[PDB]
Amino acid sequence: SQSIIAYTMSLGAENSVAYSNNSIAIPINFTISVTTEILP
Amino acid sequence: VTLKFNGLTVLPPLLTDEMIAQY
Ligand SMILES: *[C@@H]1O[C@H](CO)[C@@H](O)[C@H](O)[C@H]1NC(C)=O
Repeated sequence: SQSIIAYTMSLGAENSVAYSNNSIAIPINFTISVTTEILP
Repeated sequence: VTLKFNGLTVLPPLLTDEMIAQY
């Protein structure tokens, strides 16, 4: 059932933002995220 | 910003001037 397909590239999730003059968000938990970056 | 025969082609960018505006 497989095939090769062509499409417009999704630049990201269409993400909605909870703005208000009186609203906020602040975090309570976090990842100490490790990344590799590699250079000649 | 103002702007053929002998084997010469100007290929398109991967990202259109419109998708630049999306990012
Ligand atoms: C905050 O926004 C609401 C509309 O969403 C408005 O009625 C309210 O007066 C605003 N408050 C302040 C302090 O700007």
